[PDB]
Amino acid sequence: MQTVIFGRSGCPYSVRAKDLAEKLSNERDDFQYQYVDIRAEGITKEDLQQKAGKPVETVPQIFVDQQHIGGYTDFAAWVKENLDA
Ligand SMILES: *SC[C@H](NC(=O)CC[C@H](N)C(=O)O)C(=O)NCC(=O)O
Repeated sequence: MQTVIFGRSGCPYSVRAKDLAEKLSNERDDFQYQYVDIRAEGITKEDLQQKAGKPVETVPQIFVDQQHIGGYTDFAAWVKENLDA
């Protein structure tokens, strides 16, 4: 698998998502994640929701295998229905 982190909240609560992906990339030994800056690549909150395929307005966004998940709790959920059950 491969995870991507798009942009930043800064809010500790949401940041749990990034921490989670990273920690998971210690717990599991296949899937790398990568973090990506909207400030480097130049992507809007609009773009994000466009590409994501829905009006996501919470941040961060994390994609897994090029698929938009959503925020922290989405990412927990996705790792559930895919891996943890
Ligand atoms: S301030 C951080 C907020 N995002 C998240 O925490 C990620 C998803 C969480 N499930 C949450 O939203 O509950 C955020 O982006 N807030 C924007 C704002 O409306 O405050």
